[PDB]
Amino acid sequence: YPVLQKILIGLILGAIVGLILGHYGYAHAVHTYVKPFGDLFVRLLKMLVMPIVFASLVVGAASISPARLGRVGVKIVVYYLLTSAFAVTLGIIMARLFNPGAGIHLAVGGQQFQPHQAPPLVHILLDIVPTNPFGALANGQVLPTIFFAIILGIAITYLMNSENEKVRKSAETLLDAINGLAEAMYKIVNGVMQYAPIGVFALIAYVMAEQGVHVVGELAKVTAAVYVGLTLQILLVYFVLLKIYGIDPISFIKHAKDAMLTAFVTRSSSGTLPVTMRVAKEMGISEGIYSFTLPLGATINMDGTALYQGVCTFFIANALGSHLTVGQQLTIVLTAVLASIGTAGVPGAGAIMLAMVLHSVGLPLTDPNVAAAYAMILGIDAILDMGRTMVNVTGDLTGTAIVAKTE
Amino acid sequence: YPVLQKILIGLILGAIVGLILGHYGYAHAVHTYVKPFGDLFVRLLKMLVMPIVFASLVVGAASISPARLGRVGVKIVVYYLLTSAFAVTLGIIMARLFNPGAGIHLAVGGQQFQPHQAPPLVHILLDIVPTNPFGALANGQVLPTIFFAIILGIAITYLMNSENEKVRKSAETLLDAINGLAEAMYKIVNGVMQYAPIGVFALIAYVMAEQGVHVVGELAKVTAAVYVGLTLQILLVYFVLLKIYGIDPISFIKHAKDAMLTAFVTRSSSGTLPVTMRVAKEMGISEGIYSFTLPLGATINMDGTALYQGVCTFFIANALGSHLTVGQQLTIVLTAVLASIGTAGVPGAGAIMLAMVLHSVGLPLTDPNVAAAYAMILGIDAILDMGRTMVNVTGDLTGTAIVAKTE
Amino acid sequence: YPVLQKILIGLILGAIVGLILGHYGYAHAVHTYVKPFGDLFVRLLKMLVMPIVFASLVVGAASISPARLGRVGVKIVVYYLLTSAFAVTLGIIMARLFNPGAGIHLAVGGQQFQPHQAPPLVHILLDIVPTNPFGALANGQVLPTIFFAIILGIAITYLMNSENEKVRKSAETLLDAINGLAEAMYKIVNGVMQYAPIGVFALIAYVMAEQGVHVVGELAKVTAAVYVGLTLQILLVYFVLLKIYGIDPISFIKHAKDAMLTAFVTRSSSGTLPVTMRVAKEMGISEGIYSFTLPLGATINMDGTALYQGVCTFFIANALGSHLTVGQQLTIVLTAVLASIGTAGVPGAGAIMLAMVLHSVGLPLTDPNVAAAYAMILGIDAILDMGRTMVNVTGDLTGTAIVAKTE
Ligand SMILES: N[C@H](C(=O)O)[C@H](OCc1ccccc1)C(=O)O
Ligand SMILES: N[C@H](C(=O)O)[C@H](OCc1ccccc1)C(=O)O
Ligand SMILES: N[C@H](C(=O)O)[C@H](OCc1ccccc1)C(=O)O
Repeated sequence: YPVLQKILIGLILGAIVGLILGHYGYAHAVHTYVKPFGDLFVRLLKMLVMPIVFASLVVGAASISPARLGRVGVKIVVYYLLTSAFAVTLGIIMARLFNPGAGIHLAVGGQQFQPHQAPPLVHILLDIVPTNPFGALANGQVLPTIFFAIILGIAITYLMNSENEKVRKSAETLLDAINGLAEAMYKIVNGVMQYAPIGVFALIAYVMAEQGVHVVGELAKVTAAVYVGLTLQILLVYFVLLKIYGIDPISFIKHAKDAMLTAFVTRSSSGTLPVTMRVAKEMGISEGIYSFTLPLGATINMDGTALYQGVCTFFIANALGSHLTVGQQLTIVLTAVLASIGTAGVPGAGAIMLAMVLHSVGLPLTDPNVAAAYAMILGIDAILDMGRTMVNVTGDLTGTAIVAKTE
Repeated sequence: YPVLQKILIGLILGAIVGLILGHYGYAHAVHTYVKPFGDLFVRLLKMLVMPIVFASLVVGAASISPARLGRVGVKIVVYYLLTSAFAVTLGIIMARLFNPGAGIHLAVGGQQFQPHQAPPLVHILLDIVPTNPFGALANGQVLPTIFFAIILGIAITYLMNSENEKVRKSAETLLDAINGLAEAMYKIVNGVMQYAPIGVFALIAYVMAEQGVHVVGELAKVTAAVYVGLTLQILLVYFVLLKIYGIDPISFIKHAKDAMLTAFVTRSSSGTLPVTMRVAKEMGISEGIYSFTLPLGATINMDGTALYQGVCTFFIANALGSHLTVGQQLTIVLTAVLASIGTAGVPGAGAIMLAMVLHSVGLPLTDPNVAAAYAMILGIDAILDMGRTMVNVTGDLTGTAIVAKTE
Repeated sequence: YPVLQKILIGLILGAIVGLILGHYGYAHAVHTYVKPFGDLFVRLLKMLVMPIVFASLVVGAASISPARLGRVGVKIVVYYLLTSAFAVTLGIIMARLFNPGAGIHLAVGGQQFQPHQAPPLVHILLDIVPTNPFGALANGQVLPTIFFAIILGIAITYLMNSENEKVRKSAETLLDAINGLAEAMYKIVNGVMQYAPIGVFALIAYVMAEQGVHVVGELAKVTAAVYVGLTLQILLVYFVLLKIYGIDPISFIKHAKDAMLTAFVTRSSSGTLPVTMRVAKEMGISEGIYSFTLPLGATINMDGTALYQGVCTFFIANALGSHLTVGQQLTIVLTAVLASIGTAGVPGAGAIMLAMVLHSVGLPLTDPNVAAAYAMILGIDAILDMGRTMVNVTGDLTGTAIVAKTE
């Protein structure tokens, strides 16, 4: 079987056969038939995310405790914050280049219930230190898991340096077992990726059926302004920073191919952690960097979302007719990067970041005009999700590759 | 101590001392006193179910991946479906041989709230793939655990055949650790089984006290119609299929003794998984079969239940006086087997399988007449439960032994 | 760094800097600035409790199954019950010595909703057997964890004495891995303790700011009675039971220093289990004993709390001016120890014990006279909490040290 080129065969063939069933009216025929097979690929990928993160990090933290992780962390965080600053500013620039929401229309009535406010920042940061590390594992919670795997990984290094060889014996057993699990999930990530072409096919067969035949109108200018923005993010920020650190862009892209396409159809950043990690091991990076930077990046580094929040804020302010302060769009840029940090763990964050970025400008989702305009964006949001998720994993790999060269 | 005949001693003694306290009115004195000792034995048994299943299946998947597990799995499923088909039809045949519900009385008022409808089949089948496999373990969920153990066990076998002997070194360590846990619970099961005769005593001391002195009247005909059906299930379908597959029935029965009797007093098919599994290993069956077919069978193969649903539907339709379609009791048979698959994981399925098999014939529990008659069955439901749970586990062992001979 | 004296340098400075901020109004400034650092420390400790308890007890159940554990447990329980009986009677004796509640004022009408009643005893005991051992781990549940670790450890020992060396091979592998984790958590308890000085400083900085400057008046007589009582507990019961058992009290206090001081600033018996456990290991005691008698003591042996319940009953009855039965304060003492067994696992028990000790005397929290007095105590409750939690862990160490010398 061709494989990995079979995904692309299923991608193009699906996107057309869904789009054809979309304009013909069979959107909810696809939902009750084709979709479950596309979900199956997502479920199987998600299955691996917890073991592969915990395992490959305890193993990963056999690596110079402070000088690595500490400086790796500091660099990857400084990378993440600056790329997200670019992402939003390019989204603003693209929404001034285009004009999404030219028509001051939009009928008013039937709208948002306003997402719950982000928890106090102190109670977000204090929460990266888990209280029951079995608990964190037992339900999602990547951030407390990252903390625990590093603190266990550093301890088990300090254990294998013990002058007692019952201590250095038992510590070696545990680490190997945990490494067993690590390697096991990477073997299943090859299995789950064999089903990908059936899953990929069935995923865009639904997105193009339910939201594709709705991409026309003023919303076409949104989808274009976002996607051109996302393309320019890839070329202007990723390729340039990749070149300026001496790692070949196309050799990077050839390796990233698997992780990119699963992120594009899964529309889950943390969901495609197993594929983005395997693609980083397959890329030659050590587990001391990638086992840490990738899951952290699937939680803080949202470049595609930060760009989408650029153009979405403008859209709504254009749908109402707000002047957007001839000078103070630097507030939309500031609280878009501050959103990612102050939302960190808190689940369903994509809706609550945009909520506080829209409130930052002065367009709360509570005023029925702002909300009716946001409602029209949500008619084509799965289309925009694909492109923005795909950039959310690119930044992860790109930052991981830069930290790999520096450290 | 005599032991394993100590169970039979406590059973006969307990059932008499329960039944004697039953007709003397001290049913709630047994609830508040004898009962907890019966609960302890169930608690301790349940305790081992999660580790023993997960452990002995990762270990269990050290066995030719496709040709075994696949064909094992296909056979056992084809077995399960056809045994469930016989069971319901034998229940129909036993309900036409007897006449449960001769009196068209039953006073109306005070009945069911109608159980929750079974989740859409695609969100039951997709649910067999877990998302957080640690979470699967964290709270019950035998089905997604089975899927993960097997997917881990296939991964850990492919890992051991690697040309790198750091990867095989770490694979072996993990497998053996997991196998430590496997053997651990099996050694515990021997202990918990030493408490069995006290637990056994205290359980039928309750069931006969609370529902025993209630088994008189038209309900005696039901209990006789179900139990003669359960006896004939073992004799006509198990002892025939066992013999026709070249394994001695009595040699099988002698080995099944422990598993049979705890299932009869626990009334939990998954609850007596460690005893049915220990009895399978002690039977000499390999972990490549029994470690997969037994926890699957405590979730799909409910022959005793499917048989009970035959006579229960007939009881309600005779209480009302419905004709039961002179020909179309095939619809009762059909939806009984399709209840087992379409319920799978979903908790409290015993009521929801019967809710839809009754709805299939045309007797909804929403109708105050149907539900008034169904309320009378529940007054002797734990009497019926013992017999049906005991046949639920037999077929799991019977199927396991048939697959062992075949594969 | 000086260390373990840098804790003391922070405690004194923090107690004065909180107290100074308190009588100057800036209590709620300290809550929103200093307090988080104090929390970080407590979160970090609580993080270890669940692995450290489970691990160092499967490993700790490498030791003569019955003769040890059985007799160990039966000693430590009889120990626990007698020390808790002393504590409450030293509470009554210190409350008759002082007179907390001279003034029969207290204005009425702003009071307690009455804490949920303690679950029936049989469902407390039956609940010490967990039903899903992974469950118990995944969420708190120190008692059922204890029961699983001990039943695992007994089984893994019997497993290691098998004439087959595939079973003995795997059991040894499992045990080392579990011990890998055991060791690892201790290595971490050294790191988490390096943060203690800052954590300690920020913790009394709070309690002295929010409840310090409220310690004046008739509540001063309370605080004094309790603390004098708790001091007289340590001198008269621990140092006397230590001496009489042949373990130098001051050498014991040199060793207990770390666990004593964190229990005082954390106010969490079970939260400082890691510091109490490493200080038992570093004391030279065996995992056979300490690994079982320490968590079981952070769940039954609240000496300092049962002392408080003595003087609190008196204060409330003094506030109302009840005679406290010229004789029947024995019923306070009796139900005070029963409270500890009869509350076991059941969370929030602290209040739910005081509830029933007060109801025992005959002053339910529901009488808005009793309740208006009880809410006055709660004003200086964190101040009393420190002193009593530190006496709650001392008894756990003291018992373990007595049982070590005996067994
Ligand atoms: N679907 C996107 C992704 O997974 O990258 C993402 O939605 C999910 C999400 C993931 C992480 C944090 C917040 C929200 C987004 O659109 O921002
Ligand atoms: N007690 C029986 C068993 O566990 O086999 C069974 O109850 C539980 C159950 C198990 C599986 C599916 C439905 C219901 C029944 O009463 O039919
Ligand atoms: N601080 C005490 C302790 O942890 O020992 C304790 O407070 C916490 C607690 C512990 C156990 C049950 C309920 C509440 C008490 O005052 O009884």
